[PDB]
Amino acid sequence: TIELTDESLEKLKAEKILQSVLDALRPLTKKKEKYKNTETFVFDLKKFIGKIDDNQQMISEALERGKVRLTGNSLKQISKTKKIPRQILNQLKGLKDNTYENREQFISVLKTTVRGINDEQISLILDNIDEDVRLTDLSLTKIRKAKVPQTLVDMLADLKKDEPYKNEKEFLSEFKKKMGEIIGLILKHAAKTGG
Repeated sequence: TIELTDESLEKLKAEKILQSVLDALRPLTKKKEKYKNTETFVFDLKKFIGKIDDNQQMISEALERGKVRLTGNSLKQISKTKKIPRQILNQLKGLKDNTYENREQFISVLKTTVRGINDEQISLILDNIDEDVRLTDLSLTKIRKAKVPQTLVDMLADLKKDEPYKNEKEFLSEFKKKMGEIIGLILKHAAKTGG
Protein backbone atom coordinates (compact mmCIF):
# COMPACT_ATOMS: atom_id res chain seq x y z
CA THR A 1 0.00 0.00 0.00
CA ILE A 2 1.31 3.44 -0.96
CA GLU A 3 1.33 6.20 1.65
CA LEU A 4 2.79 9.62 2.38
CA THR A 5 5.09 10.49 5.27
CA ASP A 6 6.15 13.81 6.79
CA GLU A 7 9.88 13.42 6.11
CA SER A 8 9.11 13.13 2.39
CA LEU A 9 8.57 16.91 2.42
CA GLU A 10 11.99 17.41 4.03
CA LYS A 11 13.58 15.10 1.45
CA LEU A 12 11.90 17.05 -1.36
CA LYS A 13 13.11 20.33 0.16
CA ALA A 14 16.66 19.34 -0.84
CA GLU A 15 15.53 18.86 -4.47
CA LYS A 16 14.79 22.58 -5.06
CA ILE A 17 11.06 21.92 -5.42
CA LEU A 18 8.77 24.94 -5.63
CA GLN A 19 7.62 26.33 -2.29
CA SER A 20 4.03 26.62 -3.52
CA VAL A 21 4.19 22.94 -4.48
CA LEU A 22 5.11 22.11 -0.87
CA ASP A 23 2.34 24.38 0.42
CA ALA A 24 -0.21 22.54 -1.73
CA LEU A 25 1.33 19.19 -0.73
CA ARG A 26 0.85 19.90 2.99
CA PRO A 27 -2.87 19.10 2.53
CA LEU A 28 -1.70 15.74 1.17
CA THR A 29 0.40 15.11 4.29
CA LYS A 30 -2.51 16.10 6.55
CA LYS A 31 -5.12 14.11 4.59
CA LYS A 32 -4.26 10.79 6.33
CA GLU A 33 -5.45 8.83 3.28
CA LYS A 34 -3.87 5.58 2.09
CA TYR A 35 -4.03 5.22 -1.69
CA LYS A 36 -3.57 1.99 -3.63
CA ASN A 37 -3.37 2.92 -7.34
CA THR A 38 -1.04 5.15 -9.33
CA GLU A 39 -3.93 6.89 -11.10
CA THR A 40 -5.96 7.67 -7.97
CA PHE A 41 -2.85 9.25 -6.43
CA VAL A 42 -1.59 11.20 -9.46
CA PHE A 43 -5.04 12.60 -10.29
CA ASP A 44 -5.60 13.73 -6.70
CA LEU A 45 -2.12 15.28 -6.62
CA LYS A 46 -2.91 17.22 -9.80
CA LYS A 47 -6.29 18.33 -8.43
CA PHE A 48 -4.94 19.52 -5.07
CA ILE A 49 -1.73 21.12 -6.37
CA GLY A 50 -3.43 22.61 -9.42
CA LYS A 51 -4.42 21.56 -12.94
CA ILE A 52 -3.52 23.63 -15.99
CA ASP A 53 -6.49 22.14 -17.87
CA ASP A 54 -8.90 23.59 -15.30
CA ASN A 55 -8.12 27.15 -16.46
CA GLN A 56 -6.42 26.37 -19.78
CA GLN A 57 -8.76 28.68 -21.71
CA MET A 58 -8.19 31.53 -19.26
CA ILE A 59 -4.41 31.01 -19.41
CA SER A 60 -4.64 31.04 -23.21
CA GLU A 61 -6.61 34.29 -23.23
CA ALA A 62 -4.30 35.99 -20.71
CA LEU A 63 -1.18 35.07 -22.71
CA GLU A 64 0.35 37.75 -24.91
CA ARG A 65 -0.17 37.32 -28.65
CA GLY A 66 2.65 37.77 -31.15
CA LYS A 67 3.42 37.38 -34.84
CA VAL A 68 1.64 34.89 -37.12
CA ARG A 69 3.15 32.88 -39.97
CA LEU A 70 1.65 30.39 -42.40
CA THR A 71 2.41 26.68 -42.01
CA GLY A 72 2.10 23.86 -44.52
CA ASN A 73 1.20 21.40 -41.76
CA SER A 74 -1.87 23.50 -40.96
CA LEU A 75 -3.37 22.95 -44.41
CA LYS A 76 -2.04 19.38 -44.59
CA GLN A 77 -3.89 18.31 -41.44
CA ILE A 78 -6.90 20.58 -42.08
CA SER A 79 -7.53 19.08 -45.54
CA LYS A 80 -9.83 16.59 -43.78
CA THR A 81 -12.62 19.18 -43.82
CA LYS A 82 -14.38 19.42 -47.19
CA LYS A 83 -15.69 22.95 -46.55
CA ILE A 84 -12.48 24.56 -47.85
CA PRO A 85 -12.07 24.04 -51.62
CA ARG A 86 -8.65 23.14 -52.98
CA GLN A 87 -8.70 26.27 -55.15
CA ILE A 88 -8.94 28.25 -51.91
CA LEU A 89 -5.95 26.22 -50.72
CA ASN A 90 -4.04 27.23 -53.86
CA GLN A 91 -5.02 30.87 -53.36
CA LEU A 92 -3.69 30.83 -49.79
CA LYS A 93 -0.55 28.95 -50.87
CA GLY A 94 0.07 31.72 -53.40
CA LEU A 95 1.20 33.91 -50.49
CA LYS A 96 3.23 31.08 -49.01
CA ASP A 97 5.32 31.52 -45.85
CA ASN A 98 3.96 35.01 -45.10
CA THR A 99 5.19 35.89 -41.61
CA TYR A 100 2.90 38.74 -40.59
CA GLU A 101 3.61 41.28 -37.86
CA ASN A 102 0.78 40.13 -35.57
CA ARG A 103 -2.70 38.58 -35.55
CA GLU A 104 -4.28 41.77 -36.93
CA GLN A 105 -2.25 41.62 -40.16
CA PHE A 106 -3.08 37.94 -40.68
CA ILE A 107 -6.79 38.61 -40.08
CA SER A 108 -6.75 41.54 -42.50
CA VAL A 109 -4.99 39.48 -45.19
CA LEU A 110 -7.43 36.59 -44.71
CA LYS A 111 -10.42 38.92 -44.98
CA THR A 112 -8.95 40.79 -47.97
CA THR A 113 -7.28 38.14 -50.15
CA VAL A 114 -10.27 35.79 -49.85
CA ARG A 115 -13.39 37.34 -51.38
CA GLY A 116 -16.78 36.30 -52.70
CA ILE A 117 -17.15 33.24 -50.46
CA ASN A 118 -18.50 32.25 -47.06
CA ASP A 119 -16.43 33.13 -43.99
CA GLU A 120 -17.13 30.06 -41.83
CA GLN A 121 -14.27 28.24 -43.56
CA ILE A 122 -12.09 31.31 -42.95
CA SER A 123 -12.94 31.11 -39.25
CA LEU A 124 -12.25 27.36 -39.20
CA ILE A 125 -8.83 28.03 -40.75
CA LEU A 126 -8.00 29.92 -37.54
CA ASP A 127 -8.25 26.67 -35.55
CA ASN A 128 -4.74 25.49 -36.48
CA ILE A 129 -2.79 28.74 -36.92
CA ASP A 130 0.81 29.03 -35.72
CA GLU A 131 0.79 31.99 -33.31
CA ASP A 132 3.75 33.01 -31.17
CA VAL A 133 3.55 32.98 -27.36
CA ARG A 134 5.08 35.70 -25.19
CA LEU A 135 5.27 35.75 -21.39
CA THR A 136 5.31 39.12 -19.62
CA ASP A 137 4.79 40.43 -16.11
CA LEU A 138 1.38 41.96 -16.92
CA SER A 139 -0.02 38.65 -18.18
CA LEU A 140 1.16 36.86 -15.04
CA THR A 141 -0.33 39.65 -12.92
CA LYS A 142 -3.68 39.21 -14.68
CA ILE A 143 -3.44 35.44 -14.15
CA ARG A 144 -2.80 36.00 -10.44
CA LYS A 145 -5.76 38.41 -10.32
CA ALA A 146 -7.83 35.61 -11.92
CA LYS A 147 -7.85 33.83 -8.50
CA VAL A 148 -5.82 30.86 -9.80
CA PRO A 149 -3.55 29.01 -7.34
CA GLN A 150 -0.25 30.81 -6.81
CA THR A 151 1.73 27.75 -7.93
CA LEU A 152 0.44 28.28 -11.48
CA VAL A 153 1.92 31.79 -11.65
CA ASP A 154 5.08 30.68 -9.84
CA MET A 155 5.86 27.90 -12.32
CA LEU A 156 4.78 30.08 -15.26
CA ALA A 157 7.40 32.60 -14.15
CA ASP A 158 9.85 29.72 -13.69
CA LEU A 159 9.13 28.88 -17.36
CA LYS A 160 10.08 32.38 -18.57
CA LYS A 161 11.32 32.36 -22.17
CA ASP A 162 12.42 35.30 -24.31
CA GLU A 163 12.41 33.23 -27.51
CA PRO A 164 8.99 33.19 -29.22
CA TYR A 165 7.19 29.86 -29.42
CA LYS A 166 6.29 28.44 -32.83
CA ASN A 167 2.65 27.95 -31.78
CA GLU A 168 0.49 27.87 -28.67
CA LYS A 169 0.22 24.08 -28.86
CA GLU A 170 4.00 23.81 -28.44
CA PHE A 171 3.83 26.06 -25.36
CA LEU A 172 1.06 23.89 -23.89
CA SER A 173 3.10 20.76 -24.64
CA GLU A 174 6.14 22.27 -22.90
CA PHE A 175 3.99 23.17 -19.89
CA LYS A 176 2.61 19.62 -19.80
CA LYS A 177 6.15 18.22 -19.93
CA LYS A 178 7.20 20.54 -17.10
CA MET A 179 4.31 19.53 -14.85
CA GLY A 180 4.87 15.85 -15.68
CA GLU A 181 8.54 16.19 -14.75
CA ILE A 182 7.57 17.83 -11.45
CA ILE A 183 5.03 15.06 -10.78
CA GLY A 184 7.62 12.38 -11.54
CA LEU A 185 10.14 14.03 -9.23
CA ILE A 186 7.48 14.06 -6.50
CA LEU A 187 6.59 10.39 -7.04
CA LYS A 188 10.29 9.47 -6.93
CA HIS A 189 10.11 10.18 -3.18
CA ALA A 190 6.93 8.21 -2.44
CA ALA A 191 6.37 6.08 0.67
CA LYS A 192 8.73 3.21 1.51
CA THR A 193 6.47 0.16 1.80
CA GLY A 194 9.04 -1.67 -0.36
CA GLY A 195 6.45 -3.65 -2.30
